[PDB]
Amino acid sequence: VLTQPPSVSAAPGQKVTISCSGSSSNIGRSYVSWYQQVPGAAPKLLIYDTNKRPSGVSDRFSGSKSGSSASLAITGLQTGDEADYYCGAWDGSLNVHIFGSGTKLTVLGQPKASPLVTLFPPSSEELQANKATLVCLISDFYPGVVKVAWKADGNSVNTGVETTTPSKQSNNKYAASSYLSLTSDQWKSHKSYSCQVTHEGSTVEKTVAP
Amino acid sequence: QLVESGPGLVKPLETLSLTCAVPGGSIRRNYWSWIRQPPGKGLEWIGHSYGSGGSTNYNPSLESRVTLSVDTSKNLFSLKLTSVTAADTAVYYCARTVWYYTSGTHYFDHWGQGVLVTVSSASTKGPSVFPLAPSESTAALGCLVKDYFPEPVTVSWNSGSLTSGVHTFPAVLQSSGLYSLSSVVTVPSSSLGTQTYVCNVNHKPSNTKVDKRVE
Ligand SMILES: [Cl-]
Ligand SMILES: [Cl-]
Ligand SMILES: [Cl-]
Repeated sequence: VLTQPPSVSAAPGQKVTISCSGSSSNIGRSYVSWYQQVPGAAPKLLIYDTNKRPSGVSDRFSGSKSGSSASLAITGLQTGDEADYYCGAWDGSLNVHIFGSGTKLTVLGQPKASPLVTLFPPSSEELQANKATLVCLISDFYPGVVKVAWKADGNSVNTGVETTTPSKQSNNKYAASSYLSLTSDQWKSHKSYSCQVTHEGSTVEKTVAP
Repeated sequence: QLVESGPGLVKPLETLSLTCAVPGGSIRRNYWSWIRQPPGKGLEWIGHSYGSGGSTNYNPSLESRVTLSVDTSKNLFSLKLTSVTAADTAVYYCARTVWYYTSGTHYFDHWGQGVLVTVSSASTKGPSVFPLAPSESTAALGCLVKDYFPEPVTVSWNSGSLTSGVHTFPAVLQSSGLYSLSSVVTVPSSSLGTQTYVCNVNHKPSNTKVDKRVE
């Protein structure tokens, strides 16, 4: 795993950095490359050999690494820079290329806006059919990145969760939704379920109970 | 210039065959990779081959399923991926790979445009429709439109008379291959016991039309 922050953002004209944290078997012994994927184009190589730029990549982009961690810096941020960025390195233990988890860079826009979260319990009608779908609706957030986690009696849920990619609303804020698909027996045998939505390092949660 | 070509659609458990054309030569003296990206997700390197090896190196997590090959005389770099499932739905890219074992430098300097491959066990199916019901100035109520295929569905409220405060969310695609979506109306709190709300759902591909009161 090469761990990147899901969301980095700043106003046009500003500078940002994007971290990429690996292990000694990859970033520690290997050169790092970076990729830019404007929506919704193919990725392009932005940085290779840790700090080098291919022709036609601006000197506003710059790469370095320290130990098991790499960093891409972008200065003079421009609306055209808004895109997903991926780091990549060869892992010499596993003998494979490992891409980072990817960072959406947002060029702000409008003010940051925390998501409004609504969690619906399953309806009586679906329960009579021996099923319970929990529905977590997430709206008006900006930058358009969130992490959704579900809890069952306070316990992390790792089964039956499906969450959409965020989509731009007409107001240029974003919306997403997450669905926890259960049987009625699972719903009835727990005391609570929650949908926890993390946006820009803060978490908004809602809880329902049978 | 690199051009991918794929079948567009493949049935679950069939074999996906892609091709990558390398006009202008240079296929023999290079490494070449396949990389993919499921919708909404990150990049995943599938593997590389050398233009003359024909040595190959695959992502171990896909190894038993993957075969890369090079046809030097047709200038074609090919991928076969056996026993596909919905997890293999992705855009598939071919890329020139610069690989120097001595310096541990492995990177992708030239990319194709990519081809979408869709793996679906889904056949046309109409949705179930359920109500979504709950100091604040507003409350939210809605309708869950569950497990349908294919897109799209439409949802209006009170036969099209209610338009303000309506938000129909994009659908989720579950591992089953079926979609669900929700539509919600945001209303003043005091309007709760004094007005009625019916979602009107239409899923034309399944001839499904349901009106559901939300209370
Ligand atoms: Cl520039
Ligand atoms: Cl679980
Ligand atoms: Cl406004």
